[PDB]
Amino acid sequence: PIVQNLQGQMVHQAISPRTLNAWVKVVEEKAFSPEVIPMFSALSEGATPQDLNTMLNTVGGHQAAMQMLKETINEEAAEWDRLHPVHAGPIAPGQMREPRGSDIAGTTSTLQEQIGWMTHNPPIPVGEIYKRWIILGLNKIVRMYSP
Amino acid sequence: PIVQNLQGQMVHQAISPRTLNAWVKVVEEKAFSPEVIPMFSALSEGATPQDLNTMLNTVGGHQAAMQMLKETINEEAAEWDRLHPVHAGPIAPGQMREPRGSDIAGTTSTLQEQIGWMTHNPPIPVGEIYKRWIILGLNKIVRMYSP
Amino acid sequence: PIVQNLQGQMVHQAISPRTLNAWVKVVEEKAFSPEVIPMFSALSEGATPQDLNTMLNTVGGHQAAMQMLKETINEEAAEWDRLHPVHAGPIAPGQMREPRGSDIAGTTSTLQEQIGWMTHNPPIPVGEIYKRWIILGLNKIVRMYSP
Amino acid sequence: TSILDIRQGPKEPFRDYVDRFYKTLRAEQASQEVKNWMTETLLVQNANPDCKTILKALGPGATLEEMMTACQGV
Amino acid sequence: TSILDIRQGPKEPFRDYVDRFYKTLRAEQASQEVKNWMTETLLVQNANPDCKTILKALGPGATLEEMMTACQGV
Amino acid sequence: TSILDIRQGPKEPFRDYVDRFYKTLRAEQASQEVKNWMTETLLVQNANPDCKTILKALGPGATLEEMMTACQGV
Repeated sequence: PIVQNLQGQMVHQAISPRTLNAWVKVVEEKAFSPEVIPMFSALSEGATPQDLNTMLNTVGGHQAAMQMLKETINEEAAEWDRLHPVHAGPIAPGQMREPRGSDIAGTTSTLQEQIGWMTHNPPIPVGEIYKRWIILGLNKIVRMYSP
Repeated sequence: PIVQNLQGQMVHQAISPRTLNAWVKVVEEKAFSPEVIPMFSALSEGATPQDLNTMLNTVGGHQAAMQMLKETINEEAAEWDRLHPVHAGPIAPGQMREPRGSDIAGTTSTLQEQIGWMTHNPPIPVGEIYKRWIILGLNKIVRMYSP
Repeated sequence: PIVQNLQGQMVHQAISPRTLNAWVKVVEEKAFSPEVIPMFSALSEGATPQDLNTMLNTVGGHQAAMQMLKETINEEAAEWDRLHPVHAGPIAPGQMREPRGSDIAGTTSTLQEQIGWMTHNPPIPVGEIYKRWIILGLNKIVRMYSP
Repeated sequence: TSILDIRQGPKEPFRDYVDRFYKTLRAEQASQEVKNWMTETLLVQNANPDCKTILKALGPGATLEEMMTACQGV
Repeated sequence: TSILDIRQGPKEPFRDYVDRFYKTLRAEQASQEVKNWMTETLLVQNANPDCKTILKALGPGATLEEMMTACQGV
Repeated sequence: TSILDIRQGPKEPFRDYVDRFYKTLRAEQASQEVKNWMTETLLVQNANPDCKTILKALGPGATLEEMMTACQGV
């Protein structure tokens, strides 16, 4: 995640193993139950896309759901690209590039790039955009997996 | 929560997973028992409204009680709005807006707004107002759930 | 509790959940056994009255004993008020007020007030006065609950 | 399971049923106004005859602690 | 369960009853003066005849360690 | 249980009895001098005849390892 250091700057720090394991354990115990979404939300505080793929990729089991989510993440990403067209002409030397759906999904962007966008002024909340897609896709799952 | 940093300022820091889990475990084990209220009170030390909705939303089970509480929180909030009318004329550029019942419930306010009110001079104790509503609603529950 | 910070001042910090739970677990396991008193004493190091009511209020079970203790705490408090009369004339602007039995019991005092008395120069050990009442009342219990 | 499929047993305490209701209501995502409509309507409708009878005597304006204490012996 | 429904068994130790009393008293939220009234009154009143007899001999002014040691053999 | 009620069984090892004694002595709060008096006195007095006999042969001045090894076969 990207956290504020004592000095008063935003720097990246790694997520903790008993945080990781707590994510694992939630999924083990409460599967598709709604409490998973606030839980997720708390444990995703200050998290990167990269950390969010890590959390999704580290799941075991419920592979039908994991595929449905993936496909929702790509749909929501396809929709990001649709709604926000690429911008006019070449990229400025003085500036950094606008993200695509796949940069938001973490796929085409690097960590330093993910830190550029979030730490820069104005900052862009690429975590929160992926977060809604995850929560939206979580609703899809919850609604389906209701019996 | 909003905690004091080493430098000597009040800054927000996230609540811990084994704190979260301790909240979960209390509810699992002691359900509606009175010891839940001091317990709550300790674990709510320095907590935001936002963190208090997180704690309430992360409950599983006892949904009749959870609904009774919600409805108590809204009643107590409706009562906040009644007792404290909105103030005269437009909001000053030099000042920040007075809260409503829904800002106290965390609903209409943002975190930075919740930090503005609490950290500012004079500070306003929107946690402690929600806390009484929670404790009051906890009495309602305890009294009902006595057999 | 009120602890010394790195900077070299005495500041309040909250007590830890696995400290709380360790207090709970002691009581669960060893009930009225004498080892409870040194144990208490260690876990009450640097503790406030407020934290001491928190610890007493968070007990479950042994309610006859909990009532006997309460009543001992009030007796010892009544005795504090008896032995130490209120002082001559109005309270000085330059000074802070002397405690009563109920301020020692934490009841009539606020936290900032409890920090004023302990951190100020000379400091007054209102924790240690309540601590003796707790230990004294612990002797009463231990002696009774011997079979 | 759908919200319409939530019903109270002939021997099931109302309480256990109300818990089931706000759990399933917890998985409905509809506007609050619709969910208010569901609350006053569907809950009583799928309640058992013995309690249903009881709840009809509370009249309208009733709140959950009073409903929950009203159908306790049933 | 209501505080009036708290009573001592014919074979139940007082001690186990006094624990039940301050647990239920712990779920009453009334003014302290009323709760003092409940203490001196209801506790003895719902105490069993054998201990009740014992407690009448302690007279008034009695405290919990002395009541608790007084009804121990009963 | 009172300290006077602590006694050694007819088949109970002394050792198990001495443990019981300093546990109950651990719940006595009396002056050290009185507790010394209790140590030399009550321990032997409520000890069983077979070990009691043994302990009389150790004489006075004896310490706990020597008492504890003295009544081991008993």
